[PDB]
Parts: sequence; structure tokens; C-alpha cells
Amino acid sequence: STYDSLTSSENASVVRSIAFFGAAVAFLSSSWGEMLVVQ
Amino acid sequence: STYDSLTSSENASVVRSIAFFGAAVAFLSSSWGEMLVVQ
Amino acid sequence: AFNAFQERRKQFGLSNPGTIETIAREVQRDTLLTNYMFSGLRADVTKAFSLAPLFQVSHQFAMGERLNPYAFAALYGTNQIFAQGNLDNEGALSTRFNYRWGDRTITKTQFSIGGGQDMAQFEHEHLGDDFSASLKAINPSFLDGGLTGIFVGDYLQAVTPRLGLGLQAVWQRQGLTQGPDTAISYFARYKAGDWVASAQLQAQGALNTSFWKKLTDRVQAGVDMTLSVAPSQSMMGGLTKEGITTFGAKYDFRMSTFRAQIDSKGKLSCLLEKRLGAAPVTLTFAADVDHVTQQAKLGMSVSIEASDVDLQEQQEGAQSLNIPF
Amino acid sequence: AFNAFQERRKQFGLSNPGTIETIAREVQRDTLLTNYMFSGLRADVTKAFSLAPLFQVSHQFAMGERLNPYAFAALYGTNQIFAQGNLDNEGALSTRFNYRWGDRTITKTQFSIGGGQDMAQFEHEHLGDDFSASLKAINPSFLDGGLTGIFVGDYLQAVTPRLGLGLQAVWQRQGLTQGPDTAISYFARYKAGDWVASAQLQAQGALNTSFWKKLTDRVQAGVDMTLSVAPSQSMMGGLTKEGITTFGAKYDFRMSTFRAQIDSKGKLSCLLEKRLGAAPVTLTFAADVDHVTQQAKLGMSVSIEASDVDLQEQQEGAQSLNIPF
Amino acid sequence: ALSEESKERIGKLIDISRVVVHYGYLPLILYLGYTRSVPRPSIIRLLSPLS
Amino acid sequence: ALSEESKERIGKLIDISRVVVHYGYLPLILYLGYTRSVPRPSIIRLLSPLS
Amino acid sequence: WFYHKYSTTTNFVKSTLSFAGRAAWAVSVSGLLIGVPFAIAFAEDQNYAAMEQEARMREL
Amino acid sequence: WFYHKYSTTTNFVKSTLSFAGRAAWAVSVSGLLIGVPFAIAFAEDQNYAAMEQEARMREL
Amino acid sequence: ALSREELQAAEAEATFTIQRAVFTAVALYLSPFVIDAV
Amino acid sequence: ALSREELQAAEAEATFTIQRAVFTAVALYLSPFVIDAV
Ligand SMILES: CCCCCCCCCCCC(=O)OC[C@H](COP(=O)(O)OCC[N+](C)(C)C)OC(=O)CCCCCCCCCCC
Ligand SMILES: C[C@@H]1CC[C@@]2(OC1)O[C@H]1C[C@H]3[C@@H]4CC=C5C[C@@H](OCCC(CO)CO)CC[C@]5(C)[C@H]4CC[C@]3(C)[C@H]1[C@@H]2C
Ligand SMILES: C[C@@H]1CC[C@@]2(OC1)O[C@H]1C[C@H]3[C@@H]4CC=C5C[C@@H](OCCC(CO)CO)CC[C@]5(C)[C@H]4CC[C@]3(C)[C@H]1[C@@H]2C
Ligand SMILES: C[C@@H]1CC[C@@]2(OC1)O[C@H]1C[C@H]3[C@@H]4CC=C5C[C@@H](OCCC(CO)CO)CC[C@]5(C)[C@H]4CC[C@]3(C)[C@H]1[C@@H]2C
Ligand SMILES: C[C@@H]1CC[C@@]2(OC1)O[C@H]1C[C@H]3[C@@H]4CC=C5C[C@@H](OCCC(CO)CO)CC[C@]5(C)[C@H]4CC[C@]3(C)[C@H]1[C@@H]2C
Ligand SMILES: C[C@@H]1CC[C@@]2(OC1)O[C@H]1C[C@H]3[C@@H]4CC=C5C[C@@H](OCCC(CO)CO)CC[C@]5(C)[C@H]4CC[C@]3(C)[C@H]1[C@@H]2C
Ligand SMILES: C[C@@H]1CC[C@@]2(OC1)O[C@H]1C[C@H]3[C@@H]4CC=C5C[C@@H](OCCC(CO)CO)CC[C@]5(C)[C@H]4CC[C@]3(C)[C@H]1[C@@H]2C
Ligand SMILES: C[C@@H]1CC[C@@]2(OC1)O[C@H]1C[C@H]3[C@@H]4CC=C5C[C@@H](OCCC(CO)CO)CC[C@]5(C)[C@H]4CC[C@]3(C)[C@H]1[C@@H]2C
Ligand SMILES: C[C@@H]1CC[C@@]2(OC1)O[C@H]1C[C@H]3[C@@H]4CC=C5C[C@@H](OCCC(CO)CO)CC[C@]5(C)[C@H]4CC[C@]3(C)[C@H]1[C@@H]2C
Repeated sequence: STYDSLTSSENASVVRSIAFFGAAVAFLSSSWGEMLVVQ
Repeated sequence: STYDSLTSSENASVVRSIAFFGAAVAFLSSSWGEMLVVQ
Repeated sequence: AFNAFQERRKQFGLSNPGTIETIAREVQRDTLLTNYMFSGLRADVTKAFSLAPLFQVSHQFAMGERLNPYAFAALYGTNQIFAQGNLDNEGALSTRFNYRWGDRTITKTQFSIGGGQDMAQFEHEHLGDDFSASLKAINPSFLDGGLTGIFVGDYLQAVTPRLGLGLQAVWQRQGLTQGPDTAISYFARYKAGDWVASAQLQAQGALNTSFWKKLTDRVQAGVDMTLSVAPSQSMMGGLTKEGITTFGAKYDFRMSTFRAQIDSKGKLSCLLEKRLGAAPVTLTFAADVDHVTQQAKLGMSVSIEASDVDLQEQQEGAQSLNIPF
Repeated sequence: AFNAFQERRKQFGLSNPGTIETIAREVQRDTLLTNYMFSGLRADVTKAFSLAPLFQVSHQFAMGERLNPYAFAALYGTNQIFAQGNLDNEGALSTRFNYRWGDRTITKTQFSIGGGQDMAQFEHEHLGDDFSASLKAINPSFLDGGLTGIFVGDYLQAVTPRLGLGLQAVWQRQGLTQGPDTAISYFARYKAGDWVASAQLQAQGALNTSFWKKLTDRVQAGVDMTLSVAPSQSMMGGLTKEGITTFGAKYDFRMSTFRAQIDSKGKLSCLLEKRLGAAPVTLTFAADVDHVTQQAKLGMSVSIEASDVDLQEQQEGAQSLNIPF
Repeated sequence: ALSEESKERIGKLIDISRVVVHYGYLPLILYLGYTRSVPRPSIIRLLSPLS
Repeated sequence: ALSEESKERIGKLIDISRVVVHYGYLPLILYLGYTRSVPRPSIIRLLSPLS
Repeated sequence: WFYHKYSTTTNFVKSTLSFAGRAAWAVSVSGLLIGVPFAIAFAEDQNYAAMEQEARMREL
Repeated sequence: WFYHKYSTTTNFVKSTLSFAGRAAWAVSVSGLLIGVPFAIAFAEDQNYAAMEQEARMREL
Repeated sequence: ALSREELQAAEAEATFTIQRAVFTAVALYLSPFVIDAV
Repeated sequence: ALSREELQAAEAEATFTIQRAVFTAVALYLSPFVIDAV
């Protein structure tokens, strides 16, 4: 179905960029985000 | 006389380079060379 | 009856959301490196002659791929006036002149003369108690027999103490030979106790999103994402699509500031600012590595700041000197 | 009867003058930046596993205009043997292997394989009590029915405890299709208590002169000058002439080393090595500015050196381990 | 309304004004700073930072 | 003296030798270092500096 | 078809091994780009923090 | 020939003033290239020398 | 170039969008009141 | 390419210069003795 079109050449950058943003938001907004803090 | 030829375009780099070396040797070997020393 | 509205407004906890231009300052101005990165050597010698009025002079030297080899800059500012000017090597003058009408409203102005393209840019900014409005005009002109130039109207409203909505309307015409061009961009901003998120639906369909979280007093991190679409790059209809997202963090130390950032295109960047003890010098090391091509851009800077000001002599006035930057 | 000669030589105060290749080491190796300058980022991670035998491994990363992006290197050395080898990113192997025959004579060797051009180079160096001799062969071959390749014979003699004279004869033929090519270069070197001067009248008529003076235990300065001539570049006979002279100084501090240099072509260079406290890291900052074109080249390097050696356990052996570098 | 006669005069006025600030702007800034800075610096320091 | 029969054989012998060192040289260095270094490092450290 | 099978595997290992080479290089430099400047800056911050705390102890 | 005299001076002042501009720029950066790294290095050397000298006094 | 009638049409839309912008801008300015009414 | 006779001439000089080099090399090796004799 659509999962073939999801990885098309044109949608490559957009879908990759969205996923990276999605991970970063969760990473910062979760207890894992504390890993960046050093003291 | 020859002093005109001394500054010819082709002899420019050579004569300029000799003078700079001549000054540097005197500068380092002279009492002025101590200027570089900081303590 | 305008008094009735105000007495109703005060019942809420609303507060100024800032300007549309600053709707993503935390991510795109404080943490990410996009604005501070550079290449080649650079040096900024500055001297401050006073603080009330604020008077300041500074020379900037640069080299390498940073081809612009010199720029003299002077800055004069006071409670009502702020005037500044850069004069680069080729004689091009870049200026700035903001005049304050009152506590909240100022009338910025920015000219660029000489060089590639002359430009003028006026804008009247009003930082209301619970909203920000700003009408801007770029290279305005009526001499062509009618209104001409780019006009921008910003607006940002606080709807609930956390959330702020606003839009930026545009209007432009490059000569009376053609019809005008108009666009609208919608903006939103949400600020919780420790994190701030904002979005921007721009004219071309491009969407920009950002997220900033303050992990601790010394550590911040934020991520921004840009999506865009262009018309039929395939030459056979359709629309091409692209996007990029960057993640970065800023660390504040006692005598240093460190920022790191990585794009979605494999480009990793780093910037370190160190202040040398009691002296006013502040080195700046900026490195940028692209992992796809394995090429690297490198830059170092040294900023000096002499001064002839007895700080406590004038700092008492500077603390309250509301220069209209 | 050769013993009679020795009993006469010992009467004088002569001593080894070094080698032709090192006749200007003080100026062109210790003080001037020519061999240490670089561009773009760089890093060298090294680890030492022992000192007797000396065993060592190191990786080198580089970027920017320093395009060579990686090079693994291993080093093994002992009283009799020293073997080393680099393996760059494209697989090209650069090696070295020196075997000591005795207290004074070592047969070096150096191969380059893969990459641009395959090359082999042998040389049998003898460091006598009052002279240095060396016969070198580059890409030697007899398979063309006759001797072929490049052969170099060095020789440097002490005539009086301060002055050293010597010459470097060459002989080469690139295939039996043509006659051989030969040349001779004359060398001189004078050393006083505090300064050293050396000249090199090379084959092509080019002349190289140098001067090194040790101002104090921590400060040195030297100047070298090069003159050269090429055949009738005007296309109407005659000879074209050119030359360049550089002046540089090196400052040794407790935890740093600083070198500066200026050419005769208006090119100013600088190199700062700083070692970070007790840790083994050492930062190297190299900048280069050409005032004629106002362009600048910048480079930063970080060298790390871990180790699994109890220094006092093996240092006593290292101080006496005469590795034939 | 606009007319050709007015257009040429106003057009050059902007050009005259454009060149006036292009040269005389920074000199105006330095004049303001030197005249009314809290201490009036000796004129030598003005354009010689980090002497 | 040289002959066509001898030249071809010696020519490839060098070529065989050239490839032998091109690959096996560094492994020979690491072998010597790992085998007879004063302390024998744990093989993990050998090619993982600054672990 | 012995050669055809041989070529495929050699191409596979050449690809992944080359990929492993680039991945390892990228990680190592990216560690140095952030590792070296950060450790230098961070080391100073700890040094000042200990010193000021030590100063308080002397005052107390 | 009023214009010819005027042109020569304008070309002269432009040439020398431009030359004065380049010379001033070259001196300023050349001072920064050597001045900044050297002063940073030299400052530390003095700091260590005073510290070790101070250490000797305390040991005495 | 463009025809006279089309120029009027283009300007007709351009004012409309700006007219649309202000209408929305006023809506936001009045928005907090309705939120309080919830 | 070069003619046979010229090749011999080129090699004749090449050996001479190398022969010249060694003769000079021995001269330097013997030079310290004459300096002492002054
Ligand atoms: C591929 C992997 C590559 C990795 C590369 C890593 C590189 C890391 C570099 C970190 C640099 C850093 O911050 O150092 C900065 C260091 C000093 O800092 P420090 O030693 O802490 O100071 C002292 C710390 N005390 C107090 C603990 C002792 O100044 C330098 O070096 C010199 C900087 C010279 C700047 C010259 C500017 C010239 C301007 C000219 C205008 C025309
Ligand atoms: C989870 C962590 C955060 C995110 C992240 O790390 C892990 O995830 C990694 C995935 C990486 C991408 C993977 C694939 C490629 C394709 C390559 O080739 C394009 C075709 C042509 C060139 O156009 C060459 O054939 C270009 C590079 C790119 C886009 C990578 C970029 C960096 C990325 C985004 C990295 C990013 C830092
Ligand atoms: C006493 C101190 C030591 C010596 C020294 O400082 C003072 O004296 C300075 C004189 C400088 C040169 C003057 C004239 C030029 C011509 C210019 O233009 C050529 C034509 C074209 C390029 O070919 C461009 O138009 C090229 C540069 C050059 C050669 C200067 C080089 C630097 C020099 C050698 C300086 C050197 C460091
Ligand atoms: C902190 C970060 C964690 C994530 C990350 O490190 C640091 O992990 C690395 C893995 C890397 C990829 C590995 C393999 C290749 C193959 C080849 O693809 C282009 C074809 C080439 C010709 O063959 C063009 O020259 C080279 C590039 C690519 C895609 C790398 C891209 C950068 C990547 C994504 C790096 C990424 C930034
Ligand atoms: C996998 C990808 C490759 C790039 C990367 O991840 C993604 O690889 C990670 C390695 C990290 C460093 C590891 C060790 C240290 C030492 C520490 O020294 C204080 C020690 C102690 C003193 O009391 C207090 O911790 C300071 C921090 C530093 C330099 C790390 C910095 C971030 C780095 C460079 C990370 C970088 C983003
Ligand atoms: C993944 C990779 C693993 C290797 C690596 O990360 C990346 O691991 C990190 C450890 C770092 C060092 C830790 C400590 C300090 C001490 C400080 O000393 C001045 C302060 C002074 C006050 O008293 C005390 O020294 C100077 C900096 C230095 C030497 C660091 C340099 C960079 C290093 C070597 C990094 C290295 C690149
Ligand atoms: C420590 C050092 C002491 C000496 C030194 O500073 C620092 O003193 C500076 C004076 C400089 C020159 C002044 C004027 C010009 C005119 C113009 O000549 C090329 C024509 C141009 C087109 O007009 C090409 O673009 C530009 C270059 C040149 C010759 C300068 C060269 C560098 C010089 C020699 C500098 C030199 C290094
Ligand atoms: C004319 C050409 C232009 C370039 C140049 O000449 C040639 O201009 C010179 C200016 C010099 C600096 C002047 C002042 C200082 C301050 C001092 O700070 C410790 C002060 C005190 C602490 O107790 C002990 O003195 C350190 C040295 C430094 C930076 C000089 C460095 C060399 C410089 C850069 C010279 C450089 C070669
Ligand atoms: C011709 C030009 C005129 C201007 C100029 O020369 C050339 O004049 C020089 C003065 C220099 C500074 C003097 C002192 C120090 C103190 C030291 O502090 C860490 C040590 C710490 C130990 O306790 C105490 O601070 C860091 C370096 C710094 C700030 C110098 C930076 C470069 C400067 C600004 C130079 C500048 C370029």
C-alpha cells in the first residue's frame, strides 16, 4: 500500500526530518533528557 | 648607469631578498637582537 | 467605553508574548549556532567611552573565506535615541536609528547604502501590554505614480497566559507594471514552566517548528525543524518536498559558553567562547564538520574591549537607561 | 699504517659536523614553520605500550583542505631495529626500516607503495668521528640491461673545530634510452658559541643561506635566504631570477612553544603549541596571513597520548636504548 | 497627483539625501559621542582603541 | 648480463614482493610489538587507543 | 558460476567494511569535535567551583 | 586645464590614502596574529614562574 | 505586462487578503474575552 | 633518443664528474692535516 510511496525519493528528506524532530522532542521532554546535564 | 638596471623587474625579487637577509643578520648579531628577549 | 475593555482585560493574567520575529528566539537565537558560525580569522577591537549616554566605537577585522576585510562601527545610544553605523571596507554603509515615542512604542529604521543594493527599511513597533504589533515598510515609494515597495504587518496576541497566537500579513508590488503580491503567515507559541514550543506556517507552505527546554540554570537544549515545498521541479507537474531539522544545546560555565549542534544532513557544528581571566579578551573557537563530504570549516576569533568608564560612576544610570535597541 | 693517521687526527679537536641533510637543521627544522604549518582540523591519538623495545600505535584524523582523512601508524623500535609504517585512507602504505650495523653506521630504508607512485629508497649512513658520509639510491634498478635510477652520495667534513665543508654528488639515468645526468652541490657550515651559519651552492645555480642565533636558553631566531635561476623564461635567451628570505623566532615556555615567521613576500605565519596541565593533550594553533592578497589560512590540532608504561620501570632502559631513528 | 516636473525634483532630492547620510552619518555619530559623553575623551583616543 | 627469460621472472618476483609488504608489513609490526613488548597488552587495547 | 558467487561476497564485504570504516571515522571525529572543546571548558568550570568552595572553607 | 590639475590631486590622495589604509590594516592584524597568541602564552609562563617562586618562599 | 482589467482583479484580491488579515487580527484581540466565557 | 657515440660522450663526462667528486672528497678528508701544517 502507501508504505511503498513513503520512502520515495522526494519524500526521503521530509520523512527523515520529521522522525529526527520527533525523537528529539521526546528525548528532551523525558527523563532521558537529564543525561545532558553534567555537574 | 648600472643603478638603473639594479631595480629591473627581473632583479626585483633577488635584490629585495638579499637586503632583507642582510638586515636580519645584522639585527640578530647586533646588540639590538636582545630586543626579542622578554623575561 | 475603551475603559471598560481594560478593566476586563486586567482580570486575566495575560502578558506580552514578544514579537513575531522573536517567536523562536530561544531555539534559533540563544542555543543554535546558525547565527554565530563563521570561517577564517576575525577580530573585534572595541572601546567604550561612556554608558549614559552609551557611546562606543569598534573596529572589525576579518580574513579567509570571510572576505570582508574591515568594518568600522560606531554606536551612540540614550533613553530616547539609538544610532549606529557600520562602514565596511568597500565603503558600503549599514546604519540603524531607533527613536522612542514612549514607554512601549519605538520607530526603528535601517538603511544600507553603497555596495550591491541600496535599501531603506522603516518599522513602527508597539509592545502592548498583552500583544505586539509592528508595521514595516521596505524601500517604500510613491514616485512611480502609486504605492510601491514591500509592506509587512506583524501581530501577536496572548490568548491565555501560556499560549500566544498571531499572524504576519504581507503586501508588495515591484512597480505599477504588475499586480500586487500578498501573503499571510500564521504563528503560534506555547510556553510552559520549563519548555517553549512554537510553529510558523509561512506563505510558501513551508512549516517551521521549534522546541526549547531548560534542563538546568546552566544547560539548555532545543530542536527546530523546517519543511518546504516548491512548484514542479520535475518539469512534469507535482511539487518537490524537502526539510531539515537541527538539534543543539548550550552550556553556560563560569568563564565560558559552549554550544553544539547537529543537522539532519549530517552536518555537525561546535562553538566555544572562553573569557581570559580578568582581562576583557574573549576567544571564540568555531568548528563545522560535514560528515557526508568529510569537509571541515574552521574559524577563530578574538574580541577585545578596552574602556575609559568608571563602571560605578555611570552604571547607576545605565541600569535604568532604557536604550531603544 | 692507517693507525698513524688516526694518532694524528686525535691531536686536533675536530668533531662530527652532522649530515648534509641536517646542515641547516637549526634554522629550517627547529625555528622556521615551513615543516609544521597546516590547514583545517587535525587530531593524533597515540598509545605507547612500552619503551624497551619501543612499541607505539597512533591514528591521525584530518579534514578541511588537509584532505587526507585518515592514517593509521605503528612504530616498533629497539637498539638494533626501527620499523615504522603509515597506512593512509586510500590504502597507500608509507614505511620506514633502519637497521644498525654498529655504533655509528645504520642502513636506513623507506618505501612508498600504492597511491600515486611506488617508490623505494635505500641509504647507508656513516657518522664518523670527524665526518659524515651517506650513499643513497632511489628506485634502483638493473633490469633495463644497465644501472638505472637515482644515486646520491653525501659527504661532510670538519676542517677546523668550527667550520665544516662538504659536497653532495648525484648521478641518475631514467632508462638506457638517454645519457646519464650528473650534478654536484657544495655545502659549508660554521658554528660559533652562540650562532650557526650555513650555505648550500646547489646544482641549478640556486644558493641557500641560513643564520641561527640563540639569544637565550628559551629564545631562538634565524633567517634563511634562497636564490634561484631558471633558463631563459623570457623565450628570448637570458636567465630569469628569483629569491625569497624568511625570518623567524621560537620561544620556549614552561608549558608552551611559540614560533613566528615572516617571508619576503609579505606572508606572516604563526604557530602556538600549548600543553594542557598534567594531562598529555597538546593543542596546536597555526595561522597564516598573506598580506599581498589579505587571505588567511587557519588550522587547529589536538594531540593525545595515552600510555600503559610505568615510566620508571622502563625509563632507565629508554635513556640508554639507542633506537636508530 | 504626480507630475513629471515634480518627479524629477523629488527624485534628485532623495539622491542628494542618500549621499548626505552615506558620508556624513558616522561623523554625526562621533560628534554626538565626543560632545556629550560623560567624560569628554582626548580627541586622540577617539579613533585609536586599545592604545 | 641479462636475458628475456630471466627479466620476466625477476620482474614478477619484485611485484610479488611489492604486494607482500604492502599488506603484511604493518601486521608484522603489530606482531612484533604485541609479542615482545615489556608488558604484553591485552589484545583488546592493541588497536583501541584511549579506550 | 564460482566466480560470480565469489565477486558478490567480495563486493558485499568491501561495501560493509568500507561502510564500517566511514562510520567509525565519523564517530571518532565527532567525539573529538565536541569532546575536546567541552572537556577543556568543563575542566575549568570544575576548577573554579572547587576553588571558590575552597575559599569559603578558608573564610569559615 | 583646471580639471587636469584637480584630477591629479584626487588620484594622488586616493592612491596614498588607500595605501595608508592597507598599511594600517596590515600592521593591525599582524599585531593581532603575533600579539594575541604570544600574550596568552607569555602570560601563563609568568604565572607559573611566580607560582613556583612563591612555592619556594613557602618551603623556606 | 498585464491587462487593465486583470490588474484591478489582482488588486481586488490583494486588498481582500489584507482586509481578511485585519478581520482576523481583530478576532484575536477579542479572543481572550470568549475564552473567559469558556 | 640519442646517438650511440653521444651516449658514450655523456657517460664519459658523468663518470668524470663522479670521479671529480671523489677526488675532492679525499681532498677534504686530507685537508685538516695541511691546515695544522699551516
Ligand atoms: C577532527 C578532530 C579535530 C579536533 C580539534 C579540537 C580543537 C580544540 C581547540 C580548543 C581551543 C581552545 O579553547 O583553546 C584556547 C586556547 C587557550 O585555552 P586554555 O588552554 O583553556 O587557556 C588557559 C587555561 N588555563 C587558565 C587553565 C591555563 O588558546 C589558544 O589555543 C590560542 C588562541 C589564539 C587565537 C588567535 C586569534 C587571532 C586573531 C587574528 C585576527 C586577524
Ligand atoms: C538518532 C541520532 C540522531 C539522528 C542521526 O544520528 C543518530 O541519525 C543519523 C542518520 C543520518 C542520515 C542517514 C543517511 C543519509 C543518506 C546520505 O546519502 C544521501 C545520498 C547522497 C548524498 O545526497 C550520497 O549517496 C546523506 C546523509 C544522510 C542523510 C545521513 C545524515 C545524518 C543523519 C540524519 C544522522 C543523524 C545525526
Ligand atoms: C624592515 C622590515 C623587514 C622587511 C619588510 O618589513 C619591514 O619590508 C617590507 C617590504 C615588503 C614588500 C614591499 C613591496 C611589495 C610589492 C608588492 O606587489 C608586487 C606586485 C604584485 C604582486 O607581485 C601586487 O601588485 C608585493 C609585496 C611586496 C614584495 C612586499 C612584501 C613584504 C615586504 C618585503 C616587507 C617585509 C616584511
Ligand atoms: C554523532 C553522530 C552520530 C551519527 C553519525 O556520526 C556522528 O553516524 C555516522 C554514520 C555516517 C554514514 C556512514 C556511511 C556513509 C556511506 C557513504 O555515503 C555517501 C556515499 C559516498 C561515496 O561512497 C559519498 O562520498 C558516506 C557517508 C555515509 C552515508 C555516512 C554519513 C554520515 C553518518 C550518517 C554519520 C552520522 C553523523
Ligand atoms: C556516539 C556519538 C559520537 C559523538 C558523541 O556522542 C554521539 O560521543 C560522546 C562522547 C562524549 C565525551 C565522553 C567523555 C567525556 C569526558 C568528560 O570529562 C569529565 C569526566 C568527569 C570528571 O569528573 C565528569 O563526567 C567530559 C565530557 C566528554 C568530553 C564527553 C563529551 C560528549 C561526547 C563527545 C559525546 C558525543 C556527542
Ligand atoms: C570519545 C573520545 C574519548 C577520548 C576523549 O574524548 C573523546 O576523552 C576526553 C578526555 C579529555 C581530557 C580530560 C581532562 C582534561 C584536563 C584539562 O586540564 C586543564 C584543567 C586543569 C585544572 O587543574 C586540570 O588539568 C584539559 C583538558 C583535558 C586534558 C581533556 C582533553 C580532551 C580529552 C583527552 C578527551 C578525549 C578526546
Ligand atoms: C610585520 C609587518 C611589517 C611590514 C608590513 O606589515 C606587517 O607592512 C605592511 C605594508 C604593506 C603594503 C602596503 C601597501 C600595499 C599596496 C598594495 O599593493 C598591491 C596592489 C593591490 C591592488 O592595489 C593588489 O591587491 C596592497 C599590498 C601592499 C604592497 C602591502 C603589502 C603588505 C605590506 C608590505 C605589509 C608588511 C607585511
Ligand atoms: C610593526 C609590526 C607589527 C606587528 C608587531 O611588530 C611588527 O607589533 C609588535 C607589538 C607587539 C606586542 C606589544 C605588546 C605586548 C604586550 C605584552 O604583554 C605583557 C606585558 C607585561 C606583563 O608583565 C610584560 O611585558 C606581551 C607582548 C605583546 C603582545 C607584544 C607582542 C609582539 C608584538 C605583537 C609585535 C609584532 C611583531
Ligand atoms: C598592536 C596590538 C595592540 C593590542 C594588543 O597587542 C597588539 O595588546 C596586547 C595586550 C594583550 C593582553 C594582555 C594580557 C592578557 C592577560 C592574559 O590573562 C590570562 C593570564 C592570567 C594569569 O593569572 C591573568 O589574566 C590573557 C591574554 C591577555 C588578555 C592579552 C590578550 C592579547 C592582548 C589584548 C594584545 C592585543 C592584541
